Amino acid sequence: FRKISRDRGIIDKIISSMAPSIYGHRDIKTAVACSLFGGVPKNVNGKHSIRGDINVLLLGDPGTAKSQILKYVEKTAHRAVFATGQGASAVGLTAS
Amino acid sequence: SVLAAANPIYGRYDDLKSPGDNIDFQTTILSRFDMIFIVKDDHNEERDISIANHVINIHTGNANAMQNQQEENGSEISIEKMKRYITYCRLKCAPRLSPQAAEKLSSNFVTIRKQLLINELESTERSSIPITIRQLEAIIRITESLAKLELSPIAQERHVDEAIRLFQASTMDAASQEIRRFEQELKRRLPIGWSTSYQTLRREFVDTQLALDKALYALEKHETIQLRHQGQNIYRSGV
Ligand SMILES: Nc1ncnc2c1ncn2[C@@H]1O[C@H](COP(=O)(O)OP(=O)(O)NP(=O)(O)O)[C@@H](O)[C@H]1O
Ligand SMILES: [Mg+2]
Repeated sequence: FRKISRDRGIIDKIISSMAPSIYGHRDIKTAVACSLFGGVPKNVNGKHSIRGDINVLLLGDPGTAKSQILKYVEKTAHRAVFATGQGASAVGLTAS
Repeated sequence: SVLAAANPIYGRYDDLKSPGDNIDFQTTILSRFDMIFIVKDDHNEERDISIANHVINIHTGNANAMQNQQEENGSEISIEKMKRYITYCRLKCAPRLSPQAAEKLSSNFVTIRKQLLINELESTERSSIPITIRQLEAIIRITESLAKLELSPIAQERHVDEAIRLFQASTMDAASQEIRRFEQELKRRLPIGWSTSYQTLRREFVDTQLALDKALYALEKHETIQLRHQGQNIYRSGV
């Protein structure tokens, strides 16, 4: 990891490596990469806590690999959960 | 105490829509809030630049040192000391109103009630944001709390001024929110760069009658008119 991190193109090689069997959509691959690495969560003297996670919406037409991208991210992330549409209730998403 | 946070219907406030369409809550539950703030993104560029510099100073970690300097300078106090101080104020003091404070509050109540009445007439419907005798007690509680900060055993004129100001800044501001013939008459009869003294316009329009002040509010929001000279001179400033 330390070796490959030195590469000048490493951000682009990571982004190209996101969902490699999906053609194009480099913007989606970038958004997914940013989300999957995430920001830094912060807490200002304990008096104000700030989100580090990056939330992403894939809005668009049918047959454009959006569901496949999400299944890939379920494959790749160290803790992941997947819940389609009508299959998710309010308490089934947060807590019950 | 109930502190509640909510979004309007349509999420963003949707300013050109009626408040009775934007607000989900019934007038019953709304009346139980001493202060209702309607919060809007102003989109002013100077403000947005200022907020951006501030938020960057947060995320860079500069703010960790800034708050500590502010606390040691005595311009701010910490969570812990403020928590104890709220407890101390809640246990030591419970002030009354002086007679002068009581009269100012009473006359203020009839004043805001009159404002709500005329607004309900001008919009020909009962207002969603209400002003009720329960909301007089809201200004009373706020007055007392303001005196309760300094542990003054009575509230005074100054505390009532601040309580009235806060209620005006919050609940009234929430409540605050054929003419097409008269506006083009005024555009025809007052050309660019000249002044009509207001009372003569009132006499002329009456001689043709409340459409006048709607026309002035619309034309004053636009660049076309400017209410110069203590509102006495209607000045066709713009187009
Ligand atoms: N750029 C692409 N490269 C490879 N396969 C693709 C591409 N775009 C779509 N597909 C294929 O299209 C099929 C459907 O993908 P899917 O992820 O369900 O699309 P979607 O964006 O979710 N459409 P929808 O579910 O109707 O909103 C999959 O079998 C993908 O392999
Ligand atoms: Mg899909």
